[PDB]
Amino acid sequence: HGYMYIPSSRTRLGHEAGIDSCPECAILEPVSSWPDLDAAPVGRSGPCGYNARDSIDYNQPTTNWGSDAVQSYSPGEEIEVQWCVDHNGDHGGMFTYRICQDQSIVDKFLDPSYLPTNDEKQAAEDCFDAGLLPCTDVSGQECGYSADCTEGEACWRNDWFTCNGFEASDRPKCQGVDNAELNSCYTSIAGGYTVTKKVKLPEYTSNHTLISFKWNSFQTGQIYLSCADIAIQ
Ligand SMILES: *[C@@H]1O[C@H](CO)[C@@H](O)[C@H](O)[C@H]1NC(C)=O
Ligand SMILES: [Cl-]
Ligand SMILES: [Zn+2]
Ligand SMILES: [Zn+2]
Ligand SMILES: [Zn+2]
Ligand SMILES: [Zn+2]
Ligand SMILES: [Zn+2]
Ligand SMILES: [Zn+2]
Ligand SMILES: [Zn+2]
Ligand SMILES: [Zn+2]
Ligand SMILES: [Zn+2]
Ligand SMILES: [Zn+2]
Ligand SMILES: [Zn+2]
Ligand SMILES: [Zn+2]
Repeated sequence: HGYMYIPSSRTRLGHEAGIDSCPECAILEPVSSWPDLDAAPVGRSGPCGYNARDSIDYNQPTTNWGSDAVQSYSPGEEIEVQWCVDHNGDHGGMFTYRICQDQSIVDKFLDPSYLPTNDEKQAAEDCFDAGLLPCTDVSGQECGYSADCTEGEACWRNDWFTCNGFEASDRPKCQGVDNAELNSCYTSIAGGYTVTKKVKLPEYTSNHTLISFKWNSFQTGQIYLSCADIAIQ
């Protein structure tokens, strides 16, 4: 149970605008989330997520999200990205942020009068996967491997970020990465914990594009997707 928090995702704005009772509830399931991180089709969730609870498709803008960039950054700029995991839904696993560098695909997700098809959502996923923002692109950022994976397996990569293991120190799972206080960010079910990293933005410019957050659960056959509207100029 989780969603992207910084920069403010469509999921965050959705909650803050009164529309989304459970921002953390945008789940893709059932899927094989593990150990092949990119195998599972995104179906209806797409790169921005679909919230079954409130029946919100975030892949399309409304009056409350997706109208314009929430934040503007510079090409190649190193930025803070944060997601929020629920106290009762810390599934461990691995997460990544991506930018699709094909504007004609992303445009289909910036029009309030158009809902992208399942075909377009998958095309975008594929584009986003080409535009993954590796942990290791930020100099000085320590990029560990998953305690729930072994060398050679499809999950054994450190372009993606990893949560801590379950049986780990006294900093387990995704909460353990920041080891922040409860309610360091908002979730509706049991209160939230921040999970904070850095990414380096591409030398790719847009007045309006997306960062798509993807969390592949270890504990569960579930994926969590959010997107944030940004500019790189
Ligand atoms: C954004 O839009 C304005 C007006 O068209 C333009 O001057 C600016 O240079 C654009 N930057 C982009 C597309 O990155
Ligand atoms: Cl993926
Ligand atoms: Zn969950
Ligand atoms: Zn609130
Ligand atoms: Zn993918
Ligand atoms: Zn794969
Ligand atoms: Zn726009
Ligand atoms: Zn800046
Ligand atoms: Zn600039
Ligand atoms: Zn365009
Ligand atoms: Zn088609
Ligand atoms: Zn494909
Ligand atoms: Zn190191
Ligand atoms: Zn395994």
